[PDB]
Amino acid sequence: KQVRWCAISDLEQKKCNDLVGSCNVPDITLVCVLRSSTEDCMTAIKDGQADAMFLDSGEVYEASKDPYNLKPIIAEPYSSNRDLQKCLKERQQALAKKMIGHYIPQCDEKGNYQPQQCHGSTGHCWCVNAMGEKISGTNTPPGQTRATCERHELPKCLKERQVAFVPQCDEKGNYEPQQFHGSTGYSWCVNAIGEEIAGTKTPPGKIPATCQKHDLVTTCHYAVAMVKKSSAFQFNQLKGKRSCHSGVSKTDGWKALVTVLVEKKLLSWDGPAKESIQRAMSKFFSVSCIPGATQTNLCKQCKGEEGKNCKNSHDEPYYGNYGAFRCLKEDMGDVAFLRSTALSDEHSEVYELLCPDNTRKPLNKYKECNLGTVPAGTVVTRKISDKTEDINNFLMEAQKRQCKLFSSAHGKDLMFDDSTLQLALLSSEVDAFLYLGVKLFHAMKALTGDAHLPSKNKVRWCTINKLEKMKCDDWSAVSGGAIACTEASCPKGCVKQILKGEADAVKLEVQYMYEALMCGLLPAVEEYHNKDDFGPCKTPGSPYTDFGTLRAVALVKKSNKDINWNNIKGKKSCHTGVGDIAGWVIPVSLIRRQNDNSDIDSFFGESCAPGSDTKSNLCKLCIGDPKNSAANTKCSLSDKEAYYGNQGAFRCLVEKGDVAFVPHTVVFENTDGKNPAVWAKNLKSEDFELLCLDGSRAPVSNYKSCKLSGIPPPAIVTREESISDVVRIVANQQSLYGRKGFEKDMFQLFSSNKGNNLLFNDNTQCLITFDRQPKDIMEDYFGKPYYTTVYGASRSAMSSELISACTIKHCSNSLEVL
Ligand SMILES: NC1=N[C@@]23[C@@H](N1)[C@H](COC(=O)NCCCCCCNC(=O)c1ccc(C(=O)O)c(-c4c5ccc(=O)cc-5oc5cc(O)ccc45)c1)N=C(N)N2CCC3(O)O
Repeated sequence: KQVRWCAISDLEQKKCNDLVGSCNVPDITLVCVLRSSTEDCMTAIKDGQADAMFLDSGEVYEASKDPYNLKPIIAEPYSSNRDLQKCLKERQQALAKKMIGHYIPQCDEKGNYQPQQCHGSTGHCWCVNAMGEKISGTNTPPGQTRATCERHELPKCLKERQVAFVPQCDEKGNYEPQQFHGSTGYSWCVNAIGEEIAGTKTPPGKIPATCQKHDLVTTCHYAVAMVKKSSAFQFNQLKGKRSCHSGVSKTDGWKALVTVLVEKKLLSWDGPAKESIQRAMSKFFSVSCIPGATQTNLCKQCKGEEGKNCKNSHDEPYYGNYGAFRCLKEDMGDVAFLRSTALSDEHSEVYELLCPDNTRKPLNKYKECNLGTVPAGTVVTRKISDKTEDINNFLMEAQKRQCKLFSSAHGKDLMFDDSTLQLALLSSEVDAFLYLGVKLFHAMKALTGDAHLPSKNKVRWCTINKLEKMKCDDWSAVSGGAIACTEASCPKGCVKQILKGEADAVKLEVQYMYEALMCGLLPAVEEYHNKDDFGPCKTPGSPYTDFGTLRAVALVKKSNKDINWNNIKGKKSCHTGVGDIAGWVIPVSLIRRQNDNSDIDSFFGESCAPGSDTKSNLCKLCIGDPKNSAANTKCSLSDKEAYYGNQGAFRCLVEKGDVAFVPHTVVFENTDGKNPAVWAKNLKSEDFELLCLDGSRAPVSNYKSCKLSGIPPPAIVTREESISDVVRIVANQQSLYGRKGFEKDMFQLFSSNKGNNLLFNDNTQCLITFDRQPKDIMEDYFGKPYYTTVYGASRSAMSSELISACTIKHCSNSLEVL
């Protein structure tokens, strides 16, 4: 009902009051809370005095910690080579605007961009590629011969696959990060456009380099140092010069400059714990104006009146990018540190750029003459996110109603960056770490002084609940300084903690490994489940035969001799539940491979898969809880469904089903003599068979050959630099706390009075070290069957916020490179 925006200056207050007066959003009233600086506004948000503000990207990290605890919620989206169905989305966005006579993009029936795009209000037309980028020069006004538009959509990867080393592309035609040459055994990493990254080519038999994912994005901004052409100094002569800065906490005014200076060995500085950055900067420059600074000389060149001087606020006339430009223009500094948004061609006669290679270049060369790329600022609120919905609704309705959000007659860059075109809602999972990305988050953490000093003799294990926390505390009290404990809420949280340097290693099931392998984490050890061969556990190096890995199989009855793999369409099937690997991952992936229609909702007849749509075919004949008529527990992803789990799917097969997609074990767990006493009392394993991929049948004991696929073992993973430091300690803690260890009467690693299946699965025999083979990490872990079946041997099969945070953003002037 109400949204309070915090303004840091008088001009922002005027713009916010103008928006309150002019922008009319139904059921939401805007309120303008005035503060004197950016930090005061962050504090007012922390105290519940305000609701949301806009922060520079560099200010995000310090915003996620005491005494602020804020999180980014609303950010400007960028265009990339990963945007699928961009035309339909942009047309829907344009049609949602309460305005007449604007450009609504035109798509075809399939949903792609029509090669010719016209602006109906003006009559102008132009040509456009697959991503909607205007072909240069094709803009024609009405009454003039139109430019004939061609069809430019064939990506570079598929075009290089033709006329042919054969590159590997994904399902969308993008370059896979890892390229493997078939003629000569070589592996390397490539750019988002296919350019080979240096230092990644590896001969055969050698472990390939881990390739990182790349996304090609456009409309990037940079941190630049502007100077006047009348001056003559270069970059390595900034010592003792007068400097103008946009702000002490902004990337384009401080952080990028600090990074470049410390890498070029120009700034005499010890460390964040030994000396503050501001002291080294005060000793570096002579007199400067750096808004928000705490050293007097770094505030001498500012023009703010008494009580307004050197504040992170437009009350200081030298604050911001345009403030730093005015600082340079009025001859109070020799170099301004700002963002490429403040550049213009009207300044290309008096001003130029100061590049870190000790040369000067004109402004238009800012892509080759900068201090680094600057990510877009974001609208942040309290981490508890008690107002995110109202703020989002207000901003979205203000954008749809064409309110003056990103411009003002009172000034520039007020409330938001003027360069902003559109604000979108971020996923609730996005914190400062997910917003900045792994590398940039670690850079901010090291710059602020929170960089963890790694210890090569202590492993920080990450837990997912209080029971695992208790077991880990036992292990830490009994380990003698070798094991410490961190707490998280889920395995993905532990992966995030490891990527942030807050933890060291954690155990993950297979369904969590993909993202973990996408972010550069390597499997340190793996659980061994062979309960009949202790050989590999008693002495390392013993060649293991079976790792105890489960094998997904399609179990049928000997009675029905008409169910083969090539006629499972329309048959009644049973699943353990939506999400399970052997129950609803291997079979659905296989079916989606062979049947190009790709519709499991209509593939089977009346299948029973707990967790699907209660009205769909995947939820029929599921008897949910026999003696509970006061509730409707059909298709429940819990034990309230009698056909849930391995035993539940086996009962579904026994009672009403034809085939069950289950691990190979349940057949022996509910037949023979080892069986329950309800529906499997006189059942035998010799009355069932397994369906093989070639369309034949096999006995149940033939699961090592007649199987759908194999499941990789749960992997205990860590970072690369910690690999050699983890495994050792594991061994050191296994021979003491394993199943046949020296101190197994003090703590058993694979059992606990605190709970079942804590830290590791309680049926684990031991932890075998990962033998790194010279092939792809994804392949080496999953197995080429599993890889090619589930993820199609592609790094683009899944997309999440964590994967985006582990992706390099390759800037480019356009996506026209195809
Ligand atoms: N670094 C590393 N990696 C392994 C390994 N150590 C351990 C697991 O080792 C064990 O536990 N012992 C069992 C194997 C010991 C060797 C016995 C001879 N077997 C193979 O050499 C073999 C290995 C992997 C695969 C695979 O599936 O890719 C296949 C295999 C095929 C290869 C090409 C092809 O067209 C078809 C294939 O078809 C299959 C069909 C099947 O039906 C069943 C298996 C295959 C064959 N843990 C991991 N997480 N790893 C990750 C990947 C990995 O497996 O290499």
